[PDB]
Amino acid sequence: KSIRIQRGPGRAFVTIG
Repeated sequence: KSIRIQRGPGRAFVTIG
């Protein structure tokens, strides 16, 4: 389980695993 979520203007969310 390894997620990749970013926050802030022009930021997208991602998830891996």
